Parts: sequence; structure tokens; C-alpha cells
Amino acid sequence: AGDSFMRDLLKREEELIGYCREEALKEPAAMVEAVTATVWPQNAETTVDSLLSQGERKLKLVEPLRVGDRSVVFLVRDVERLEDFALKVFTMSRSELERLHEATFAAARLLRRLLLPSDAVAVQPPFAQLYAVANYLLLMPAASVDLELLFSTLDFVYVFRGDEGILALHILTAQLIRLAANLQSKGLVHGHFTPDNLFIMPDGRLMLGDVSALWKVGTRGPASSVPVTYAPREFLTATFTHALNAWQLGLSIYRVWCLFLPFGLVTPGIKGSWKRPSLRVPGTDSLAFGSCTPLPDFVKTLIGRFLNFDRRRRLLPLEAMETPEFLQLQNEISSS
Repeated sequence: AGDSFMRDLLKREEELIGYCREEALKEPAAMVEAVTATVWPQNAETTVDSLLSQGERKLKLVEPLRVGDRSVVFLVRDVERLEDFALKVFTMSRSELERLHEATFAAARLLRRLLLPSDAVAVQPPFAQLYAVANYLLLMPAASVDLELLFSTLDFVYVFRGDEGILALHILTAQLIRLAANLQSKGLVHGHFTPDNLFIMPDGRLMLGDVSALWKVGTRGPASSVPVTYAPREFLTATFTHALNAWQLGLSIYRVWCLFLPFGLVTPGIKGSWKRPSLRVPGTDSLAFGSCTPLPDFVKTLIGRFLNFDRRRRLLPLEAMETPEFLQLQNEISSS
């Protein structure tokens, strides 16, 4: 840690990340504007009740942060605690959100690597419509940036330069592997170990979001829960395995060094992206590094093992941490 280094490095990039962050709100600006007025119709401060404590909280809008699948995330200030949070709002199903709520908070209680929400709130019924915005607002720590936005930022201006920047790419690589190994240690699997769900927190720590999708390995579930471009072929109900997350780990490490996905897979927000929609579509299944930031040999090897097309042969993260390649990665980091 290492965490402190990433923390400072990120502070440096605050301004440009913010600009790329606003730019990504432009196309869905219609949804953002109308979610924003659904929650803050009149003024910048709304009183909500907690569905967990029954107490009130007063939340001032600071700015919209991000749009996802049927969701928008805002930065807000709790004006009694003088603390800032991310506030996530969902579009519309009532029963789906009830289940999401129970499962998210059950999973959170059961559990330093996963971003957990601290409250769930509703404008003064819960879960009913409040565009179709549900009356269910999820409060959690605000991240400095998610990896998907980081990659889009680097694609606009590559602010990871020279040796500090090389060190950051090494650190991200180690942190992605440690995080996936943590999951494995605990016999867990997450269908969305992907850049838009991987967060650099203000203390420089890398964390995984959406605790509700954190399952016991072997769990059977909707295959559609996996982003199609991050799904290996065996996901195209399915069994959620460590091999799914080894695959996704390989893809995210590739993007740290290369920004676009491998195999021609479509990577929105990256100018070098090709346009293969999924592995279900015919294409080049060869791993290619030609246009990446130059990678250390030991990284190209780790990526190649993670991205074995044979599921039974994929290197798992815990085992990767015992390989000479991982030891060298850590050794380089320590020394710098």
C-alpha cells in the first residue's frame, strides 16, 4: 500500500476524470435530467426516510455521477452529518427491488474489498413508483472513479506517464488479482467482476460493487446477469464458477494495459475498440497485444493463463499468486 500512492495519483487526475465523467452523461442526458427532477423536483435538498432505521436524512444534490442499466448514481451531501455519499436511484419490478434490497443488506451484514451500502431510503410508499423512478434510493460511499471511466479518461489523455504511471498499472494489476483471490479464498463468485463495477476509493483501495451479486461458488443463476462482452463462451441458467472470474480478471488486466478488450470485443468509450458484440459471434480468438501500452512479460503470461478458452484450464487467482510472475509483479511494486 501502495494504496497511498494510488490515492495521491488519483487526486492529481480529479479534474480531467470529472470532465470525462460529465461527457459520458451527455447522451443519456434525458434520463439524467428526468431522474434528477424526480428526486429533487423543486430544490437541491430532499428529506427521505431510512427503510432500515426509520429515521430521516436530508440529502442535498451535489452532481450526477454515472448512468448504468436502469440506474443513475448521484453525489449527494448529508447535510446533518456533513458527509458526502453516492446515491443510486433505479428506473422501472417493485418485487424485484424489494428482493434486491433484502439481499443487498443481508449480504452486506454477512461481510475490506467490497463496496457496501450504508442505508436505503425513500422520499416521504417505498419501492412504488415515485420516466419511471422507483421510491428506493441506495446510499453508499462515493468512489473516486470506476475502472471503466478511468479507462475512458486514459483514452482521451493518457495521464499515466513515465515511471509513476507504469507503477500505477502494475499496482492495478496486483490489486485486481488480489481482489479476485480474496473472492476465491472465501468460495465466492461475482457475475459482474468488470470495470464498471470496480472502484478506486478515495483512500486508493480497489473495491468491488454490488454485494447482492456476490454468490457462493457453484451457485446456479441467470446467465444474463453477466455482461455479454465479459462472458466466456460457457455463459453464452448457468453455474457461477471461479473460472468465470478468472476469465473476467484476465479481461480487466488486459484493459489496464490496453484499454480496449481483447479478441476484438466491442469496448464502448475506447477509440481503438473493434466491434465484435460477443464471443457468440465469429471472430479472432487469438490473444494479441500489438497496440497496448508495452506490457512486462510476466503480465502477458498472467493474462494468457487467465484467458484460457478452456474453462477447466484457466489459472485461478489464488494459484496465480503463487506463480513466479505474480511474485515478480509484487517485487517490482515493492522496489518502486
